[PDB]
Amino acid sequence: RLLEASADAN
Amino acid sequence: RLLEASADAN
Amino acid sequence: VASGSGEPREEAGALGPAWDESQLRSYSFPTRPIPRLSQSDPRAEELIENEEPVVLTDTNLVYPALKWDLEYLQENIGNGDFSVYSASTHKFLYYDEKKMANFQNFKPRSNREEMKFHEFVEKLQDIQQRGGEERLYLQQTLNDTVGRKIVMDFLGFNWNWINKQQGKRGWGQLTSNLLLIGMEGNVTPAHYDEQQNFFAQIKGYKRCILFPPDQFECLYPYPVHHPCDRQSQVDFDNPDYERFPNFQNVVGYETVVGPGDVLYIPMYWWHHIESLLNGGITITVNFWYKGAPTPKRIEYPLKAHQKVAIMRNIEKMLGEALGNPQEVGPLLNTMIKGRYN
Amino acid sequence: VASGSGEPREEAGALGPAWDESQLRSYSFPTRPIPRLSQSDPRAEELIENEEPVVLTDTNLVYPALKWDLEYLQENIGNGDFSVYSASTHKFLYYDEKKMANFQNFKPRSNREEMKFHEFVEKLQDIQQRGGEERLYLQQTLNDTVGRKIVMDFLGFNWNWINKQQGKRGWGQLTSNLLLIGMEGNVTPAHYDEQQNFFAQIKGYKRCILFPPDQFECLYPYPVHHPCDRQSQVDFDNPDYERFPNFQNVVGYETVVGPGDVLYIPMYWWHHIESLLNGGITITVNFWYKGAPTPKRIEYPLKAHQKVAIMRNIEKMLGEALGNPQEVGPLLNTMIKGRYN
Ligand SMILES: O=C(O)CCC(=O)C(=O)O
Ligand SMILES: O=C(O)CCC(=O)C(=O)O
Ligand SMILES: [Fe+2]
Ligand SMILES: [Fe+2]
Repeated sequence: RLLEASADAN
Repeated sequence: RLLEASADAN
Repeated sequence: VASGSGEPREEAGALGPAWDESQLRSYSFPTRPIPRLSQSDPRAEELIENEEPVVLTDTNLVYPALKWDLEYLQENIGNGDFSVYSASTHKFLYYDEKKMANFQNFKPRSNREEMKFHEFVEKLQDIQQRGGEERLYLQQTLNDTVGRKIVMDFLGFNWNWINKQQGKRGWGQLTSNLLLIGMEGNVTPAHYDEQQNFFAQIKGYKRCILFPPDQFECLYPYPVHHPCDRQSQVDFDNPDYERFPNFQNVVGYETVVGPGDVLYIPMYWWHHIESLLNGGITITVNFWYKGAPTPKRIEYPLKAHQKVAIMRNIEKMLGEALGNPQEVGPLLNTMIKGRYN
Repeated sequence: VASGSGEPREEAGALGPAWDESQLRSYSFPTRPIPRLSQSDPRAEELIENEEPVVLTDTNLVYPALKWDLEYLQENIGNGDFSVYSASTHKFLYYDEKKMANFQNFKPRSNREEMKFHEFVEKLQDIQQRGGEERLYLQQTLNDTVGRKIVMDFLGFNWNWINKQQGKRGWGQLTSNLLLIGMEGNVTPAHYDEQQNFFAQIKGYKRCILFPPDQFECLYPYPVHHPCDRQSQVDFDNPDYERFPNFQNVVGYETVVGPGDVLYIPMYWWHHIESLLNGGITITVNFWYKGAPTPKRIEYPLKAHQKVAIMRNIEKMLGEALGNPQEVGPLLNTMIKGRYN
C-alpha cells in the first residue's frame, strides 16, 4: 500500500 | 481519504 | 481586547458577583472573551454554523438538571458503576488505556476506578473533612442503569432545540452524554476532541479556555499513538519554551460558564477547563455529536482542521505500515532532516 | 579495507594498466571495492539474489557492441533523434522536466537537445578542437529507428543469460536500454533509480560509486516533487556539512568498469558515475528491469528500501491531499516540531 513502488529512472 | 476523521473524545 | 471572561456577571436579586478574578488560575498567555448570546440571536447561529465557540445563555438545554446536587443524585441516579479519576495534583491529564501498551515509560498521573455513586459521594466527604489533598473527578457516560427520576429529568432536556441544531449542521449522531462532577480547582488540561460538543453547565462555575485548530503548532499534541493522544504536551503551569517555543504565540478564547449556560465547543478546538478555586463542586453534562461528513468536493486551500485530520492519518498509517508506532518518529525525521526543514 | 577500486587491472598482452589513480576525482568519503566475479561464480549469484552490487567480467552481455565507436555508430545507428545534454560543468545533474512546474526558482545546470547522431559527433569534434569547455552527454533509449547493423548487434546480446537473470529474480519487464556516450571527466551525480539495472560498459572506463539504500539519511535526496527527485542534494565536490551533517558518515562501494564488464546496480542503490579524466569518450548500454512485486506477506522489521518506498509515498500523498506540493514541507515540519524530534 504505502510499500508500493513506482518505476522512475534518469 | 487522508481527510477522513475518526471520533475520539476524553 | 484581551480581557478574558470579562467583568464577572451579577446574579439576579442583587446576590453579588457569581465569582471573582482571584478564583481563576494564572497563565502566560493572553485571551479574548467568547461571546455570550441568546440562542434566538442570529449572531449565535452564525457562530455555530461557521464553527466558532459561543456561550448560549437561554437554551434551557438541561433545565431539569439545574436542581441536581450530590444529595439528589446519590438518591436517584441508580445503582450502576461510575468511573472516578484520582490525582495528587489539580491536573487531570486524560490517557487512553488501550494505548498504554505502545508506551511503557508512561506513568499515569491519575488512576481511574469504579464505584457506586454513594461511594464516590463518600470518598468525597471523607477527603473534604480529613483535610485531604487527594483529588477526584467523576466522569461517566449516562446510560440505562439510571433512576427513573433521572430518566425523567433526561427526557426533560430541550431536545427540540438541540435536535434542530444537529439537523441544521448536518452533524452525525449523538454519541454520548458525559456527566462530569469535580472538585473546585480541578483542571482538565488542554486537548481537542474529534466531535462537536454542546457543553451544558449545571452546578458550579467552570472557566473554559479554547484555542482554534490553527494553533496546532503552538500547542504540541502528543504523538497519535501515545496515551495522551490529542492532549497538549505543554504544562500550562510551567511551560517549557525551549521544547515548545511557539507556545509563546498562543492566544485563547475564554469564558466562565455557570448553571444554565451552554458552551458550544466546535470539533477540533482545543479546550482547557477548570473548576473555580473555592467554587465548590461543579457539574456539567456534555452532548457529543459526530461531525458532518467530508464535503463531496474539497475546496482549496484546506481549513486548519482538515490539515489536522491529515496529520493524524499520516501518523496512523506510518504506524501500521512500519509495524511499530515507535518507528514513526525516526521515519518522519529521516524524511525531513536536510530535505524539508 | 577501504581501498576503493583496488589495484588498476593489467590489460592482456602486457598492454599496461588500463588506467591510473590520477584519473579518479577526489572525494571526502571512504569506499571499499565492489567484487569482480565470473558470472559462473556462485558468489555472484548470491550477490544478485541478495540485491548487492557485483561486477560480472564474462557475461558477454553486449559482446557485439564492443566494436562500437563514434565512427561505426554514426554509420549504422540510424536517422532518429538523440537526446544530448550540455553543461558548463563536469556534473550532469538530471532533472525531470514534467516537474519543472512545481519549482520555478530552479535553474537547470544542463540543457537537453535533440539532434542526429552525425550532429552530435560533429558538435563533439567541434568542441574537441576549438579547445572548448562545454560538455556533452548523449543519453538515448534504443528504439526502432536504429540501423539494421545495430539491430543485428542488438540481437547478438547475450539474451539467454540476462533473460534467465530476470526469471531467477522474479523481476518484471525490461523497460528500456539507455545508450550513454559521454566525454571523459563527465559526471552523473549520485542518485538512485526505482528499477533493477545491469549496467554494460562498452568503450572507455567508468568509476562507479554506490551507496546502499540504508544511507538515505546521509545522502539527502531532493523532495519527491522537486525536479531533481531521487538525486542527492549534496555537492560531492564541496559538501555542505552544516546542511548535510550525516554526509560525514557516508561510505561507498566502488569500482571501475571497462569494455566487457557488467555492473549489477540493485534497485534503490545510490550510484555516482564518472568517466575517467583523460580516458577519452565512454560508451555504456544499461538494461532497466521493473523490480519484483511486493511479497504477499511483509516481514518485519522492514528493509531499508521499503522504508524508502514509504517515504516517497507519504510525500506523494501529502502533495495531492494538500493540493499543492509546496505545502508538504510546512505540514511535515508542523507534524514533527516539538512532537517527534
Ligand atoms: O469539563 C471538563 O472538565 C472536560 C470536558 C471536556 O473535555 C469535553 O467536554 O470535551
Ligand atoms: O552512466 C551514467 O553516467 C549514468 C547511469 C545511470 O544513472 C544508470 O544507469 O542508472
Ligand atoms: Fe474535551
Ligand atoms: Fe542511474
